[PDB]
Amino acid sequence: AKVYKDLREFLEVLEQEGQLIRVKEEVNPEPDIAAAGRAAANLGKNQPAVFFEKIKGYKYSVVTNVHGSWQNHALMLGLDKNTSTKDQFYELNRRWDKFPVPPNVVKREAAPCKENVIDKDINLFEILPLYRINEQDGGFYISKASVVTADPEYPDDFNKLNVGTYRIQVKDRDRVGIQALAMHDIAVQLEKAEAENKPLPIAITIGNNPLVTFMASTPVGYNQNEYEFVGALQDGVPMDIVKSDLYDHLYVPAGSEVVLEGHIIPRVRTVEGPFGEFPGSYSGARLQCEVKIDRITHRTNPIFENLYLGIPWTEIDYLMALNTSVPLYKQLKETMPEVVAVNAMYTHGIGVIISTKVRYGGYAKGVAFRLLSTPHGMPYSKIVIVVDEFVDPFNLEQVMWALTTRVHPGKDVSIIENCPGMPLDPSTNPPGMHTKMIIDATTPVPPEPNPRETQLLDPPDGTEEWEEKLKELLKN
Amino acid sequence: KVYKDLREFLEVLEQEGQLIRVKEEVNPEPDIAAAGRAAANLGKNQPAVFFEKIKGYKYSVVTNVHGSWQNHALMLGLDKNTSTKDQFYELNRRWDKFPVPPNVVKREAAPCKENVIDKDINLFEILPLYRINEQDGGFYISKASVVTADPEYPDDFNKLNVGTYRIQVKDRDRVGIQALAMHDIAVQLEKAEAENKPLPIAITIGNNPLVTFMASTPVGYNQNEYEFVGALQDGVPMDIVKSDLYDHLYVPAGSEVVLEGHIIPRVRTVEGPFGEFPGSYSGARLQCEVKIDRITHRTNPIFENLYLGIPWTEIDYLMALNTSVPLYKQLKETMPEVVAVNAMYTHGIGVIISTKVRYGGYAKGVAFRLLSTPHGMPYSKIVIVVDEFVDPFNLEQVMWALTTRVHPGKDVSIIENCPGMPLDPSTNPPGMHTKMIIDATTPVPPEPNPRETQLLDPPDGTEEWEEKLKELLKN
Amino acid sequence: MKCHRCGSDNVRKMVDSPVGDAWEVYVCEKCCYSWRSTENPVVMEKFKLDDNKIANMGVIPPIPPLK
Amino acid sequence: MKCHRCGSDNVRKMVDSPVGDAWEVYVCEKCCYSWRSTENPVVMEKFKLDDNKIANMGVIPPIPPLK
Ligand SMILES: [Cl-]
Ligand SMILES: [Cl-]
Ligand SMILES: [Mg+2]
Ligand SMILES: [Mg+2]
Ligand code: NA
Ligand code: NA
Ligand code: NA
Ligand code: NA
Ligand code: NA
Ligand code: NA
Ligand SMILES: [Zn+2]
Ligand SMILES: [Zn+2]
Repeated sequence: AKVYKDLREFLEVLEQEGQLIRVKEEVNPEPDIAAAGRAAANLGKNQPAVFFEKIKGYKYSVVTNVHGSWQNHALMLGLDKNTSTKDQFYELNRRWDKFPVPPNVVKREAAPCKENVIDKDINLFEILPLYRINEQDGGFYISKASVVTADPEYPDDFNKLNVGTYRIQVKDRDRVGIQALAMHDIAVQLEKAEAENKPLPIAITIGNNPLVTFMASTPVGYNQNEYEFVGALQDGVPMDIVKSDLYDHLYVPAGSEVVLEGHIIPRVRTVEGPFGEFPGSYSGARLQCEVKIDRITHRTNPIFENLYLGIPWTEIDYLMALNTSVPLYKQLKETMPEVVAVNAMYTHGIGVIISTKVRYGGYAKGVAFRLLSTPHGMPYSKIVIVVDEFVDPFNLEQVMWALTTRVHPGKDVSIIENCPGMPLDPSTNPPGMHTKMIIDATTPVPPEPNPRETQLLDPPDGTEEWEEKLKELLKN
Repeated sequence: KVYKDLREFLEVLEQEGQLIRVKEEVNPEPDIAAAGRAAANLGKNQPAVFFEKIKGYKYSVVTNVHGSWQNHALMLGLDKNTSTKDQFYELNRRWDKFPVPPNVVKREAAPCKENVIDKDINLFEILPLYRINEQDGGFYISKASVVTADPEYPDDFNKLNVGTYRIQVKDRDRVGIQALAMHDIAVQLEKAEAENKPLPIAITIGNNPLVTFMASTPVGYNQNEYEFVGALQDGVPMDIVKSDLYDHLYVPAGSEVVLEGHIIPRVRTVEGPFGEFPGSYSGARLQCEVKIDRITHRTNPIFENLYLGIPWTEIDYLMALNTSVPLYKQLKETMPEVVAVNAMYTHGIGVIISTKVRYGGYAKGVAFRLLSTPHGMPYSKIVIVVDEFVDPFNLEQVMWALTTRVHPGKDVSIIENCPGMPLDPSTNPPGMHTKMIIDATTPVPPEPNPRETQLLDPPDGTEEWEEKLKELLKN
Repeated sequence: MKCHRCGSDNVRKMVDSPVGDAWEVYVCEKCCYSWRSTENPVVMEKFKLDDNKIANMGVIPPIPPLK
Repeated sequence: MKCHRCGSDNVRKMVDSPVGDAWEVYVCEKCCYSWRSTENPVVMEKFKLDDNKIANMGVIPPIPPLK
């Protein structure tokens, strides 16, 4: 499984596989890079990454829709470009169990991201072809970005160093705005720093190995380092990291195109947004943190890996399809081996379908309870459907069967008020706070009484052989 | 393409590569069922299988006639590869031709009158009866169009109703019919049983696929299904003939077999169990018995039966559109805001409705109408309502509407002690289920909404950029 | 020159196009709204701002006490 | 002369009595309140209006989008 050390190796593979097209003509950035991203995802299947070679005002280039298709998703894992969805899901399920794969620290001279340094008058526009993603966005945004922060209380604990993806609004030549949502790991570290009026060191990386971008958006535990997961997804091959210039305890990928070293200004909020998000709607403007860019390191001829998001199943929905379902499945399975599979591809896990064996009566509700007490599912998952072991949670047709034949709304549907919510969900009336709904679409198991018959029909005797005899007769 | 009998349709199915012949002799018990299950298991382009020789019987059988979208399209006279939504829109059009009076023909002109059986009656002589599922209570007649007339108004042709009911063979000349309480036949049976008088009945087998289609369609009581057949044939009236023993009773002229008899009044016997469409066995109950008084049939009759079981068997294809179309029309008559209705899943127990929201809470009103319709009041248990722009047939989009437009504090409503369907194995008080309505629509005034829920307009050049990308990919 | 989102005149140039005279970028500094000199923006009436709305805007995440 | 419901001075005469000098009718034009010169109206404190209440008053029926 070909493993990539930088974004450039992956892009080269994408082109060799016919999953990358080059826009050689110059194109002004405002309406076009956004439109190309929407059109690319609108292509439906085999959507390629589009590479812009020339932008009206800027020196360097940009790439959109890098992750925006199952083909690209498969090549990211080093698999055949046409590997199926569940084939990739099972491949992630395997490599995941190699979890602790210590990264490889390299000298500064060996890191391509340290080729150029900007410490005098700082200007993001000099190196990044900033553009507007959606019309009513509050400014130019950096959507696909891996952000590195460390715990102020335990700055030496490498496990508590967390890298994740957060949207970044450019507000000046040297200052940007980050959405430190309350339920994500970065907010835990920011609270410790702001409780002492101390700044929080931060490193914003752009244009990395697709696996790094993958783990960034993955809701793993706080005490789990995402770099160690990347080595597992590379099937044991450790990834290369280097220490930040300005901050120790801060490690960034060695093959990053751009690294922004800075700090979050403490106890300060400014007008961030609005911004078109994955629910297909604009998210209103709020008072969010500001970050001061202290230094820039970047490779010569840097590449801007940004993405378009909007009416669902843009590039971001492909990115979040499997990196949300896998950790939710593993987190459930640790306590409950009866769980078969978990589907959390829909709107970033706000809707989840879980397949499980029912150990004893009511066990389905307990699985839902575990899902609703997980780092991601507690604030995100609003609708949790639980189906039997033999129902494929990825097959909505089958889920529709389980809903119609196994759900007694008197008992199987449970609605719980005033539970943790996600503000980006435009349905939550108290924003960031939604009422949960649990649906037990499993067949009753003792000691749950069941006066009715509900066991499935065993197919007639020769059905297996008759399938072949029918296929054979048809070959005429 | 319009068909007058089952044989014309079978000929078309074979010309289109949607029918295969089992020329070898085959045992009736484990095989006809297995072939039916295997046929549907093929996934796509499932053909009908025609059995030429059965171990004990003289005549032949046909299974999985309706068991694929290809066959469903050829039924409507369309191209074999016509899409699902194309067929749905074609039905939406022909439906508006509703009253198309059928054509009554002389007895000599009806092929179903070619042979008559009046002496010692034996169904097994003419019908290759077989067992459908292992634990079934006996040999069943699944696909059958049953003709009954209202005893109170036996001359009103509108109150003559034809529908599909499962029939268990209990003797050479007696069978058991499932007269479910919510179906039209139960209305006529109650009128007859209230006077201890029998109810005349005619059981037809092997008909024009459109006749079988309308039988299973939940149209109103005062609407004759033969008149709908003429509409679905794009104005070509269908041919009917009067029954031998009973006036007021009309059967299709091109039927393979007609069983003329009567329902024995105020009597129930052990019917079932029988594997039904939810994929489970339905328990045995005390159901009506029918006495066969006379048989008319065409020479060399063909037994059009179907297999049903774990869902998406032949029956699930048959009921896919004949349930959604009348529900859409019934809703649309009162509420023009409705866009489309999806009731293909387990015979309408789950329904997804696409609609414009005229005013705040209108989605709940649409659900109320569906739950007060002939088929949705007893059948529909879970009703999801989505916006105008959501395709109710695209479960991916429906999942998006659920995740982004449903606030379970207000949008989910659960109502106890409503009319139910006993075949649904979830009903704890059997035949009685608690309804659930899900309002996955975007709030409209005067419903307060402090949040921003409007959808993003695509960036400017997306239309042209779609072409420029497709062209760049052609390198 | 005024800001298209809040109508304040406290707007200044943020940066010039790195290559040539292609375009410029302006920033509000009262509500942080930025835009390019090429794109003529028309902010929807729902997304406009005044000093009153910025006041009761809500912070994410909350600022903790100081100890 | 001021309006009895909102206190604005932008009030004018609406009509004269068709027969003789019986009475006149006045209209607010800031809140649409009309009254006859004979009846001395005293608007209850519940029903009075200011520029603030008229702003967030709520419409019947809603205005649709434009297409
Ligand atoms: Cl909002
Ligand atoms: Cl039962
Ligand atoms: Mg983390
Ligand atoms: Mg009827
Ligand atoms: Na992460
Ligand atoms: Na961590
Ligand atoms: Na259940
Ligand atoms: Na009728
Ligand atoms: Na019918
Ligand atoms: Na709603
Ligand atoms: Zn402004
Ligand atoms: Zn006034």
